[PDB]
Amino acid sequence: VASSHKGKQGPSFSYGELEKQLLQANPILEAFGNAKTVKNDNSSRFGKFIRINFDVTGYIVGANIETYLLEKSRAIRQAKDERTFHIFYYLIAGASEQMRNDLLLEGFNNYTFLSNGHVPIPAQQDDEMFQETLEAMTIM
Amino acid sequence: GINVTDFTRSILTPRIKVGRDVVQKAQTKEQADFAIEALAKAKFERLFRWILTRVNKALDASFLGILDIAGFEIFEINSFEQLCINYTNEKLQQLFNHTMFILEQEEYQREGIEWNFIDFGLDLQPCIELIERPTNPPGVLALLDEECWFPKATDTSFVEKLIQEQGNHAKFQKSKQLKDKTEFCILHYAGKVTYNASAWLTKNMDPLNDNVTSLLNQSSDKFVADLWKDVDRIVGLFRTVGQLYKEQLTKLMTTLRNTNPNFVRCIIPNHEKRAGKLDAHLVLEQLRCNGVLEGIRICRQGFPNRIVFQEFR
Amino acid sequence: VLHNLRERYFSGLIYTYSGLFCVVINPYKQLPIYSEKIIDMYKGKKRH
Amino acid sequence: FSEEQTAEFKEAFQLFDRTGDGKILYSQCGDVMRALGQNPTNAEVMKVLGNPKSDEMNLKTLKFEQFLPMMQTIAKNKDQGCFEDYVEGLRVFDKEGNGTVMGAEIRHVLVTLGEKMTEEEVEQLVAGHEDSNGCINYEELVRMVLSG
Amino acid sequence: FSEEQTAEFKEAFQLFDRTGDGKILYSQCGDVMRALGQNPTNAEVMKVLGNPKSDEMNLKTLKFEQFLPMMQTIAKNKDQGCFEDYVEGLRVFDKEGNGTVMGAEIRHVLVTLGEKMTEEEVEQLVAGHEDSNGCINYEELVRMVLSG
Amino acid sequence: KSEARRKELEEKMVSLLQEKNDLQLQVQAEQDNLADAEERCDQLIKNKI
Amino acid sequence: EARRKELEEKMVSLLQEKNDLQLQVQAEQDNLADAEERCDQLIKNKIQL
Repeated sequence: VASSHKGKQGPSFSYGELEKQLLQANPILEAFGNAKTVKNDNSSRFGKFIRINFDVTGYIVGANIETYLLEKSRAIRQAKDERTFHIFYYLIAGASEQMRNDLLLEGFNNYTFLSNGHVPIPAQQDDEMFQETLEAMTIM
Repeated sequence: GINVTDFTRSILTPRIKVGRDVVQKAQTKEQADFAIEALAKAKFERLFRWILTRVNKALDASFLGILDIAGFEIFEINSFEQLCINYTNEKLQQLFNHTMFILEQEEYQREGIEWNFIDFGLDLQPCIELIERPTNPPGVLALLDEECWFPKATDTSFVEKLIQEQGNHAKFQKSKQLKDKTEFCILHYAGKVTYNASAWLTKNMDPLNDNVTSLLNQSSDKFVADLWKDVDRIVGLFRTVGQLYKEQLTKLMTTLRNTNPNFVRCIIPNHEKRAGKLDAHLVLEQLRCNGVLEGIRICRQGFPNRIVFQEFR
Repeated sequence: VLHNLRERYFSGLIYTYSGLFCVVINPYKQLPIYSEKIIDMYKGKKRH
Repeated sequence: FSEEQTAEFKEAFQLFDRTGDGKILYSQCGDVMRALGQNPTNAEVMKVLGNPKSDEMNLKTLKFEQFLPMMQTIAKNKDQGCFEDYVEGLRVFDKEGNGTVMGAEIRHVLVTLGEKMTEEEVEQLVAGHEDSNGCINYEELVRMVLSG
Repeated sequence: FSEEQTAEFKEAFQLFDRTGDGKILYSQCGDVMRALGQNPTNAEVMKVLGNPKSDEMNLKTLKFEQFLPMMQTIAKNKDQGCFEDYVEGLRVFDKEGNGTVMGAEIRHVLVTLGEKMTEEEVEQLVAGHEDSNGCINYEELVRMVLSG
Repeated sequence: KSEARRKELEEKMVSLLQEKNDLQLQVQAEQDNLADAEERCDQLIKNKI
Repeated sequence: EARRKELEEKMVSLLQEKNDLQLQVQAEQDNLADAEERCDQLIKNKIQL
């Protein structure tokens, strides 16, 4: 909407450069700070303020997301039917064999601080969600 | 990439500090487990504070502030984490009330648009001043920003100091007999919430084996060395988490009273996580808790679109 | 009052103009109202 | 029109061709006309073209005794403005009432109103007639549009 | 080698001469080996030279048919040092692991360890590859000597 | 070469205006915080007495 | 080339202005250092009292 039309359906379209990164900001944060709970399986284990700074003529110049409290407490021991931060479960799954032995990956449940074994999520499969967030990094 | 020798040699023998010098002790099974645990989790926190600022590093006359609250979190075991959440959450009903009633009328009044001020008996500030306020009789956070620093002070005495300072306040409700566990209910709009207070002291404090930590400070990796360069704060025998959170809360929420509001009045159809499931009484409750009858009798009269009139002429 | 919000989420129509502020009932669903149809139609557009 | 100026129009026609046989695209009509001492609104032209959409606006053809009558059928004209009309009609970005005009907004009206200008069209008419704060003296912006 | 490139290899040897007398010394041999395409250990050279001291290293002459068996003997050469070995090679003095070292240590180690350099050999190589804190990042310095 | 610096100096100043307000907003705040602390100290001094 | 430099002088001005505000910020956090300190002092002071 506010941003500069790169020249110029469903979700398929050419977003602007930074405006692509505006979308891609959030899945990076949702790896590094988002965790299942009993209530929400993509819960946000940080709450945040967001800002979309518009210029003189009016386009998106800025996008300022600010964190207060990381609910870190879980990172060791989550209660019954809860998950820690997403990225963990991703890293073990979408590991490529080189960084599977570099970033030192044993399989699911070889970490004691991941409780309830490996709880699955509905309609999101951590496996590919790893690969996705890695792209999103390169876009930002 | 900290030092391998010295991680465990810290994690087992703190060459630490009693008084103002070097003191050795072997750690017990117990002392060794708990400290290493803190290290495990604390590294992920140090990581996020790096990360969100590398995000904004790529992302940043006007602006549009938006608020994703990790939010209105009534679980069973509601610790400190969940309180100060449901605090900004409490504030946020009171932001609607202070906005769509008051500041939305005061955006109307910053203009002098034909607006009859209408108030409905929905000021929540006493339940906030209960959680927020430092001196006079202290608030929930404040009493803990105090009881962080004292030895003969206890999560028990935290709630006891709260029964002490508050009592009679018509927005607070002491627990259902659990002194023994020490929990308190406060009258947040969308339900009385139970918080439990055990372990909150060391949550608003954060202590760790300062030894391993000072070596995490002197690490190899750019990440670990950026993440841990903040060693000064770790306590062995500093300004709290929550008061520094107030030194950010006012950066969240004063900017918000400089910013004209736009609202997203979010109801939960089911307490079961689910797609599609509404409950007829559950929504109806939140139609009263979020203040819909009254929220109608302001903006029912009121304007979605704004756009500057002199330009419009 | 009940009658107008109870049925409004359930009619798909989560965000409800009660004036400017829109009373929203979180569906936990891929609501179709986010697409470049709903951008290029909403693109700087007139709120009618 | 005199044969003289009409000969100049015959050329301003002749130049603008496609298959090589006295054929000008509908699209070009108003623009050629505009250079020929006229500013015919797209609405004015659309009347005397017969309401095409973008497809047959891009596809349909004129020829000279369709073009030259059109030129004339707008040219002898009804309302077409003067300074007094256009100082009010360009006080049209006065923000308080200021004798100077709104920078973003002069661009926006040009995107937002009737005869939607591109970004390109908007910027060109406006640029550098504002100051440091982006106030445009319309009293002059008027004469600029009205002569040139 | 092919008589194609061997023609060229000859030319560069001939362009190394001092007078015309056909005789590039046991000294300059090392630069001829380089300039054709090699980066010998000064040892690799000394090997095919036949272990001389400074005296007959300066006094003994070579001609091309004395040189070409030398250049040939190295060329299809044992092991060629990758980026990965080399970075770890410079990584040695990173007091922690950082990816970075002060341009003073780095200027010095190359003037004290292995096939020792002069200041001249070092400054041209290293300068302008420290940052605004006087750290040379080694990783790029390694890549620089590779693609050169 | 003389155009391109000019047109830019102009705009960057508006960015320094964005920061300019926010700095006074922090000035407003730090003078609040100070006063918060002074009133608390003023209290503790008089309560000491 | 001279019109440009007038606007350059003007830039440095607004930069200075950013700096009196950011200097007052740095005044007010140190003003507040002595303030915060005094309280936490008078709190320890109060505990004994």
